[PDB]
Amino acid sequence: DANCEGDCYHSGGTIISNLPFQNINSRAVGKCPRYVKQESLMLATGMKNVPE
Amino acid sequence: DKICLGHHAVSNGTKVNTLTERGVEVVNATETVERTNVPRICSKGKRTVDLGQCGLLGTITGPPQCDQFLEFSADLIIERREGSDVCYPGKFVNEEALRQILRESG
Amino acid sequence: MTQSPSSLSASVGDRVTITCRTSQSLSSYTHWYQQKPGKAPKLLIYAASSRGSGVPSRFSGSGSGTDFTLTISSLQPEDFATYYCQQSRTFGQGTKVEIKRTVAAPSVFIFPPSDEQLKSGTASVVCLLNNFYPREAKVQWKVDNALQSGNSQESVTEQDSKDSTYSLSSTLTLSKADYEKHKVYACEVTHQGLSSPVTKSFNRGE
Amino acid sequence: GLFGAIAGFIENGWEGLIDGWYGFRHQNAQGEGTAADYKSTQSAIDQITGKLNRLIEKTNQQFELIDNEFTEVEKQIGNVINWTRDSMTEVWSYNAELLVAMENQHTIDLADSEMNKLYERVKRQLRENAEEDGTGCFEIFHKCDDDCMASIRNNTYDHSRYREEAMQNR
Amino acid sequence: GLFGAIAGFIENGWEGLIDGWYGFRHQNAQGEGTAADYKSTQSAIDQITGKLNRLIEKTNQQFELIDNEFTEVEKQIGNVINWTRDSMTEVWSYNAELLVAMENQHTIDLADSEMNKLYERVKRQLRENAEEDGTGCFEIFHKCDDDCMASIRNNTYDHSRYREEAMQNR
Amino acid sequence: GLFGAIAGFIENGWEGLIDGWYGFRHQNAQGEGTAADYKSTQSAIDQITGKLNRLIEKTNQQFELIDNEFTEVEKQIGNVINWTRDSMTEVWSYNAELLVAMENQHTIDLADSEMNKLYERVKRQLRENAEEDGTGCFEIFHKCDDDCMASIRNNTYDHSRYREEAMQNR
Amino acid sequence: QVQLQQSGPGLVKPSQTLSLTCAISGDSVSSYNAVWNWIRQSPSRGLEWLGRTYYRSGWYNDYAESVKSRITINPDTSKNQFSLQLNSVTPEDTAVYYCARSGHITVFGVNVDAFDMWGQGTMVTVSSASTKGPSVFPLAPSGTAALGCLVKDYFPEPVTVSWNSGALTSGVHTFPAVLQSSGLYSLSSVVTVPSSSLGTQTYICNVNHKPSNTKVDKKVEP
Ligand SMILES: *[C@@H]1O[C@H](CO)[C@@H](O[C@@H]2O[C@H](CO)[C@@H](O[C@@H]3O[C@H](CO)[C@@H](O)[C@H](O[C@H]4O[C@H](CO)[C@@H](O)[C@H](O)[C@@H]4O)[C@@H]3O)[C@H](O)[C@H]2NC(C)=O)[C@H](O)[C@H]1NC(C)=O
Ligand SMILES: *[C@@H]1O[C@H](CO)[C@@H](O[C@@H]2O[C@H](CO)[C@@H](O)[C@H](O)[C@H]2NC(C)=O)[C@H](O)[C@H]1NC(C)=O
Ligand SMILES: *[C@@H]1O[C@H](CO)[C@@H](O[C@@H]2O[C@H](CO)[C@@H](O)[C@H](O)[C@H]2NC(C)=O)[C@H](O)[C@H]1NC(C)=O
Ligand SMILES: *[C@@H]1O[C@H](CO)[C@@H](O[C@@H]2O[C@H](CO)[C@@H](O)[C@H](O)[C@H]2NC(C)=O)[C@H](O)[C@H]1NC(C)=O
Ligand SMILES: *[C@@H]1O[C@H](CO)[C@@H](O)[C@H](O)[C@H]1NC(C)=O
Ligand SMILES: *[C@@H]1O[C@H](CO)[C@@H](O)[C@H](O)[C@H]1NC(C)=O
Ligand SMILES: *[C@@H]1O[C@H](CO)[C@@H](O)[C@H](O)[C@H]1NC(C)=O
Repeated sequence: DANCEGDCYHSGGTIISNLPFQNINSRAVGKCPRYVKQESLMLATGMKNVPE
Repeated sequence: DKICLGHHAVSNGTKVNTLTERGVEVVNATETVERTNVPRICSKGKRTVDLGQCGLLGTITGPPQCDQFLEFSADLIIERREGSDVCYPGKFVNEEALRQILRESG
Repeated sequence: MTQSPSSLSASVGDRVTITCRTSQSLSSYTHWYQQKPGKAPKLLIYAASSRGSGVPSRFSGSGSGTDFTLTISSLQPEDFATYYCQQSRTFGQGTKVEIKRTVAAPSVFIFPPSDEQLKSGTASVVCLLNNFYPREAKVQWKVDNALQSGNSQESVTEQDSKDSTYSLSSTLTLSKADYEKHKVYACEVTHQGLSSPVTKSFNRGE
Repeated sequence: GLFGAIAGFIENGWEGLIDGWYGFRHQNAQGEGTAADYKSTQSAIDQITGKLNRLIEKTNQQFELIDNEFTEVEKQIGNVINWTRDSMTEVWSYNAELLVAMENQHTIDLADSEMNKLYERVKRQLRENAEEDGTGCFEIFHKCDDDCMASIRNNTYDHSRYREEAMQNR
Repeated sequence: GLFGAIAGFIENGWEGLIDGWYGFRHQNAQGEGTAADYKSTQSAIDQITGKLNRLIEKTNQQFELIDNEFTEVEKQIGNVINWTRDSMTEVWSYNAELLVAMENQHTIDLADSEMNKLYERVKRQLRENAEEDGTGCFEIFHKCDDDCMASIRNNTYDHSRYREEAMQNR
Repeated sequence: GLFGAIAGFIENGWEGLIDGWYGFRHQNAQGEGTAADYKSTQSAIDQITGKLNRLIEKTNQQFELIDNEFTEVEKQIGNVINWTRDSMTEVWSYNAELLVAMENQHTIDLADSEMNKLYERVKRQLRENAEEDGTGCFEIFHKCDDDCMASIRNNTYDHSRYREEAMQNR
Repeated sequence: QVQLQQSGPGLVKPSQTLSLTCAISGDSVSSYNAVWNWIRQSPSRGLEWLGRTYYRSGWYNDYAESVKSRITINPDTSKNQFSLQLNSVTPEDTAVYYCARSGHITVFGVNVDAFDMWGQGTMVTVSSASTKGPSVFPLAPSGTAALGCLVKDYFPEPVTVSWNSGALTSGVHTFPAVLQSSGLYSLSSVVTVPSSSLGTQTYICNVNHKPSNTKVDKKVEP
């Protein structure tokens, strides 16, 4: 596909992302996020939620 | 007469983990692990060669399926499972070393 | 919120920078809007450095303490607009961006009053100056070769979003009796695009 | 929170406070009103934004294929490759987990800190003119109109102006 | 501790306090008595327990043998294996050291935080009825019997009940 | 700073304070004077020194050459070596960045903590004899000569000695 | 594709009540991720926020100090709209009124009052002057030809003009209105066309003055 641009490739396609990690393919090549086992690692961007 | 300090909260927060607790609900959270794949080779801005039926090592010897790849130029080279290096049967000694060289060749 | 400059002209392709000076500095809370004539403001930059949805890459924002800047890297004819910054609920006074483009002389047309309007007891004569640049122009009315004064109004369009020209209308208003008392109606136009003034005219009842 | 303000002595958050992270809610003859504090809100926002700038970035190192998905490499070298890759997967999964846990702890404590700082800043402002309630409220002894409340928020409040009336009211 | 309560203004710990982490020690006409505070104690316990739940766990990744202890592999590949393993040993030893150091710093500061939070909670309770000693003690001006001391611990204490007597005692 | 003293309610640092990290600056009938506090200064120094003792050290692991700069090894094994080395370079570069960022956050917050601790220690000392200014200053109501100021710094200050004069001055 | 559609009279008598409505489509008036605002604009005062309403497990309203004593903004969850009500109007309330969504766009969940979508605007005039209809006269063409329509003596603004029911847009210029000494407005709309098309193509200007409920078509011929 010459309509999208990406630098991380694997057999199933292209990982387009600015995230530090990925859980798509441990054998991805090019310039990639580092593969991790976990499906999700949520980073807090706000305070503790204390609802009424 | 009195004045009171506070902070905002939301009915539907987002759960995260800390060093000290699992599933702490916070106002905001942003995912750090990418799960979304694009099911295409995104090749904008790169000279791309999709070898298809031609095996990478066939570009050097030239079985009929590689006739259009005998002098290719590329930033990105794509091998496919159906690619074959040969017509008359056989194989290269040190085949993967040679593949690694040709993959980086341009 | 205080903007500088209040207005500016620039040629197509120019780098344009507009500034907002704020009472108090908060990057997150300062946003920019573009408003074209007769339309609502559209949000271009939000949080100071973030581009609005649908906003082309030539627009960018920067912030530093209490000073915030909007930049158009290469100006385009369609960017003719008034720009307002905003912090919390207060909007800067706005910066009018006008385009400087090559000189173009007006095409001039004169329209006599309709036979219908005349029956109402008034006559209106309109001189059209079409698609010219820059805005400065003089329009003078002559009735049987006598210079008119104080019986005409002008209206001018905003810059055209495609060719960056202006158009102008001048309307001379007379009573039917005054209109019928004279023969030659002439509109004389001075614009720096013309080698000398152009005059369009008609003769009454012709 | 480490400081004990958010989810601490401040009982709970305000869903109505949509314009800010931290804010003021007052009670006086003129009624009730709520207003966000942007200086504290911006400090928290700037710091979270800083973390994201750090974490969302380039690992410029580019890695080539060293094995083959279609025609498998020799089994000895293949096993070494897989062992090494799986070891790296283990390291990075551990690193990512610990990074996010550490950052989240700090992010929560950071927000709690900013809330505390705002509270203490106000307490110092109206020294001897009011007393700590314990719910994050300051009971003010003198009459404090909306202009007086807005002076507290603004940080211009002058305690000496109302000290005789407030002190004598104890 | 970061807050400066434990090993700070509180001179030292109580060996007699065997039932809790944090507690109260009083002096009044009726004598002396010591009691642990479970809410603060439980908060600290729950948080340490959380760390242990995180650190004592499965690395599900299973690793096979890639060399041989009885019949040594080729020397080139063997050296690559050993270099890679020793590199991993170096990474993990570093990771473990830093993890434990970081967690220990936080654990100590966390305990110090909970102590401070309890102190400040009490200070707010008896506002204008007592004064900070500086040893982690509150000198109470009015007469405070065991039921009055137990009301402070319980958190039901009503300062307005004893404010006229206590305030006038200054 | 997390506590909000350094680059917080304390407006700015003193370039003249060359002998210490933290110190006192007074105003009284006798004039003005500045003096460093070594106990707080030493605590901060000892803690930073501890970090450096940890970070400046031996990795006893010794690594041999596994490739060759003059006569290149086989290309397959060479690529495995390079991939593994580059993976390690990536891990260590990440580790170093995060270590320094984490330690720097803590170092800044630590210094801010020590400043706060010193301020609160003084506040407790002269309870009901002075009031918090809000700039990190204590307005003292009674007359306090250089021997009186030096008693505050020294930590011997006796508030009961000057309490009648100071309290009555409100 | 959120769309804010504005309605309400553009003429209010002094001392009486201005009433406007914004009807939302593509989003919910009671959405957690929206704030519904009114803002006005005048050549004098510039852009001025007036107030808002929003739902966060209960309805909230905030208003600008300048209009707080006169203003009400209420949601209607049956018609997915919200209104503006301004009591005791004076000539200083003459302005274009816009509805606008904010707080859809946020920095870490904090409404930063970014107004991401706006209504089309309602021009409101405070006057005791009765509305008047606009007379429409042809500006007749006498290889490019210009023709037009003179739209004369109406009150208040605005008038809209199209050509051939909107089928002709290229080369059209509709001039801003001028206030005449009579206190009534006037404008012209003009178009340039190939002079050859005069003998075959019909040219009709369509004039709409909503305040007087006037819709008039005028054929313009040589
Ligand atoms: C924590 O803060 C973050 C911001 O850091 C915040 O995330 C934001 O979420 C919204 C979605 O709710 C994102 O907005 C999108 O923007 C894209 C263009 O960039 C639009 O195309 C999207 O439109 C969709 O929805 C529209 C109707 O609402 C449709 O018309 C359209 O067809 C699309 O379906 C959408 O507006 C925004 O990009 C993020 N911000 C960032 C920086 O990514 C998050 O919500 C906060 N968390 C919580 C729980 O509030
Ligand atoms: C190295 O690991 C890969 C997978 O990461 C192994 O290859 C897979 O083997 C499974 C079943 O054993 C097959 O169904 C897949 O097609 C293979 N996946 C890929 C991506 O190739 C490989 O066997 C391992 N190497 C060795 C020497 O055992
Ligand atoms: C790889 O490392 C192992 C040890 O971890 C080396 O094997 C040991 O060698 C010592 C003396 O050199 C022997 O006494 C031990 O019996 C060995 N231990 C084991 C566990 O095998 C081995 O020599 C190293 N590989 C290479 C190629 O040098
Ligand atoms: C492994 O990496 C080394 C460099 O780290 C590669 O060797 C270099 O190659 C460049 C150009 O490709 C030469 O100019 C240098 O002289 C080499 N440097 C050193 C230190 O040897 C080597 O090619 C890589 N291995 C493989 C198999 O490609
Ligand atoms: C702070 O707010 C008040 C409102 O009571 C205002 O009068 C005052 O001018 C503000 N302070 C400054 C420095 O503008
Ligand atoms: C707290 O303890 C006291 C003992 O003095 C007891 O009488 C009181 O009922 C307790 N509070 C509650 C809410 O039970
Ligand atoms: C503390 O300093 C004062 C100076 O005013 C001195 O007289 C006093 O002896 C010192 N305290 C001690 C315990 O030495």
